[PDB]
Amino acid sequence: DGKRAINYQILKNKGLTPKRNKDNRNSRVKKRKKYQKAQKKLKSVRA
Amino acid sequence: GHNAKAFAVAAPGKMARTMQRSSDVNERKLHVPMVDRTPEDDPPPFIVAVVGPPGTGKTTLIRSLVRRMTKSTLNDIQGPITVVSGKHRRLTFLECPADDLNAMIDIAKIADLVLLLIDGNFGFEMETMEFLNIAQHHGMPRVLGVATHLDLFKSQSTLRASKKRLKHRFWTEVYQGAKLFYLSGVINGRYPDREILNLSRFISVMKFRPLKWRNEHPYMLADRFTDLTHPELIETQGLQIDRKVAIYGYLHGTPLPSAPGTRVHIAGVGDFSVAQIEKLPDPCPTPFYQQKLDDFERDKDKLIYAPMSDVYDTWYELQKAKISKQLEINNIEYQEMTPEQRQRIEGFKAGSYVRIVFEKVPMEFVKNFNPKFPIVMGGLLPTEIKFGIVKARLRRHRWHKKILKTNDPLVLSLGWRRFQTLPIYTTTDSRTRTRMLKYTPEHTYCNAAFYGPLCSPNTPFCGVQIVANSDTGNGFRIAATGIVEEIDVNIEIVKKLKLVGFPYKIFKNTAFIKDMFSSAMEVARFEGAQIKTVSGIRGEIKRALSKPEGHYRAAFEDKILMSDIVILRSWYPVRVKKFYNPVTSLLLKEKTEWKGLRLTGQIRAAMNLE
Amino acid sequence: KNLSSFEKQQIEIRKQIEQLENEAVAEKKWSLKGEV
RNA sequence: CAUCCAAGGAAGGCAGCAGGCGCGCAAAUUACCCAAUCCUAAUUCAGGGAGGUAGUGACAAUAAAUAACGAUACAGGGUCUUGUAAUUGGAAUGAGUACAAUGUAAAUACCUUAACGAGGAACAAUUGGAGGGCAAGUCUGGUGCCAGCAGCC
RNA sequence: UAUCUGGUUGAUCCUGCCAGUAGUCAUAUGCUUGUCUCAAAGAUUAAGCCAUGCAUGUCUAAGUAUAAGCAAAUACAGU
Ligand SMILES: Nc1nc2c(ncn2[C@@H]2O[C@H](COP(=O)(O)OP(=O)(O)OP(=O)(O)O)[C@@H](O)[C@H]2O)c(=O)[nH]1
Ligand SMILES: [Mg+2]
Repeated sequence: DGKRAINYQILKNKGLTPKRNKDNRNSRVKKRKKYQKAQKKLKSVRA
Repeated sequence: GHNAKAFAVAAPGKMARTMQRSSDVNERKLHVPMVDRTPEDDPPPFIVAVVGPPGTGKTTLIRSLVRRMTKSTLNDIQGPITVVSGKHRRLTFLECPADDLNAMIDIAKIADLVLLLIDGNFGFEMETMEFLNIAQHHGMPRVLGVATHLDLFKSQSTLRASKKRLKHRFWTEVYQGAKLFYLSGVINGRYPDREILNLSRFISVMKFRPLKWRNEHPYMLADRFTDLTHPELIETQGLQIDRKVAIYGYLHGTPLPSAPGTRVHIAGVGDFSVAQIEKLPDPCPTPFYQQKLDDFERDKDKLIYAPMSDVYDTWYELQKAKISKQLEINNIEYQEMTPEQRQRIEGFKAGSYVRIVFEKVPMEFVKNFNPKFPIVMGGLLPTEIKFGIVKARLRRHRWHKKILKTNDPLVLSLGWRRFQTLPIYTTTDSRTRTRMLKYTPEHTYCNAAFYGPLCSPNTPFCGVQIVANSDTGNGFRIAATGIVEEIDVNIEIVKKLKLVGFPYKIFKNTAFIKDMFSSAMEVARFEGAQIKTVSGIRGEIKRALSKPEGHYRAAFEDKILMSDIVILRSWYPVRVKKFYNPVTSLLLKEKTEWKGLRLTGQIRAAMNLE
Repeated sequence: KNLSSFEKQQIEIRKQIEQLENEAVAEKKWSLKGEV
């Protein structure tokens, strides 16, 4: 059809926001890998 | 006098919070004072322009509005149509040609109320966004949203969610809390009575804002069109001599003076000087005007006039009071003096039905004339009749996909005028000189110089690319937003240029250099300059050899290597182009596509070379 | 048969457009370039 | 204060429910129904913007999605334990769409469910800040000036 | 269980103020805003002004029926 449809850039309207990771959507996975790096550090220092 | 202890209250905290909130409410009322310049006796009809996508049904909307406010169904609507509401109000409806951007821009410049309509089942479209950006940049009128095609939804959940999404997108584009109307069906060629009643009720009690641009420049909405030439003059000299044309309409904004020969701009046509003007009696008067007339000597069905179609305390308060008191002194010295000299020295204030007539008018404004495109007349300040170069600031529009390029055509609207220019984009070398930019920055602002008619400082403008409706695609059309900084004739634009050259004989701390120049006088003119090698050693030029044509001798601080290449750094002054092309979009046989200069990529794809 | 004012205005605008497009599509001047 | 007109006269009171004005800078629907709770009458039956239902700006408040399990190559702790990857394998599911049924005065929605619906999970999470205080940079580049060294690096 | 740190000092101490971090049945505003349940909404400034529509009517076997009202006990008898 000849109807000029909307664009995703101009519909959701998130301009100049910094590009964040996939893991910033869910807090559970981010805290999972944060605790996992913490226990890796603890296992590295408690040898 | 007395004690502050005795005049105290029973509750401190309630006073504190209510007084803070009341102070916030009171400072919410503050504004920047300007002048209204609107008549009090007979105000002109408010212009209601309906804007939307092509097949979304604006004709049914204006038809239903006219039918509800006149109890008379009318068909075959074209051009502006005038209706009277209440005892004082009059509204002139105008339908926007959906495909064209030119008359669309003129409508956004002119209209006081804009009914913006969106297909509910489809969603927002590019025309709505483009009109909203044009209206926002040129001075935002009162925008009222209406959504149609809501009977196509088969579920109430999708309908409510889509209504919420459209309402919140509208609240992003327009002020938050703005109310928009939801139109159900088209069951009898028109909308349901309750929604049309609420549309009529909202616009019968609303008040408008004094825009900056409307209150100094007189403007005019043309309602009918007539060509006045003798048929024998048509027959004898070949039907092609430019004509005398008289056009009718309503004046708004500013009194346009009663002296003949005042300069006039017609959007999409050009620039003329008006031959004669006069004030015809108003053909659609308000009823209150009719009881006033009958009271001077002491309209049951003709509420439609469509000739185009067929049948102190605060600083803000004291400045507003100052504006009001000089306005009322001007009014009272106007009231005590004879009406002929009133007409002579004020010159046709707004609300007057005015017939004007020009001479020397081209054919295509008359021959290819159509009732479906609006005609806009505009008075001209003297500063807008002078030409020159203008230095403004602009950005790439945040929804335009591609950046602009230096020395490429841009069709920009400024003031009442719309024209195609060849701007040059410059940045600054940190407030030292004007660095010439070859491209447009992606997210910042660059200054731009271009040739055109002059205007007042701090005047917004808006640029677009080619306006032909064929090769639009899914892309966005707005390309440049900003204001004008200053007007001038000449500015220093500087392009860095390094001339290249090679060595051929190497002495100690002295070289023999060739291959930048071809004459001895070229070297003799540039003596004393400093040339720099690619490697990075320093030096300068010394003398020009006579017998060789271009070989010369130069000095260096160190021994130059054979493969080292010298360059001389100069600052060449470039100049703007003096191309001024009015769009003349109303002077075409189709008026849906106008092509002037094309882009560099467009012509490169047209003739197939990189 | 005979030329109108609009016709001559549009043909002079058109030849100016053609000259400008021919100048633009051609190679740029040496003074309008870098490291020449 | 303020409405109507034939100029003699008549009529008015939203601090009830909607809704509008009160600044040219703004904020709920002029919706449905007496099914529930009760009230009124001559009265089981009629009436009720009282009241209930749905719509509407994140008032406030509760629970909670945006992923889970692997195989391969490097980096490890070093023969059993993890990270990285424009690598890969199948499972599971609801945000939406929707016959049906329930729900309801009739609906919308919730609860239930035949079918569609996921690799960039694009079915595309945000708001701020970084020597301190009460956390997270002895990270990088660019700009204005200097009668400081060199002189256009 | 009950959130303070500095400056105002070269230190020791009053007193007010300032800068900072954090909590808010606090006012205003901004950005973002997928699901379930729930329920607040013209007091703050003006008990300022109101277009239009509705918001109080009511009948049993049992007060009055000649409706030239409607369908089927010559005093009426249903609705
Ligand atoms: N389903 C539905 N159809 C509508 C609605 N409104 C308008 N239409 C239909 O859409 C058709 C197209 O609109 P038009 O009457 O042509 O008005 P327009 O927007 O000016 O379109 P053009 O005249 O072609 O420029 C009409 O014939 C209507 O029947 C609506 O709200 N719902
Ligand atoms: Mg139409």
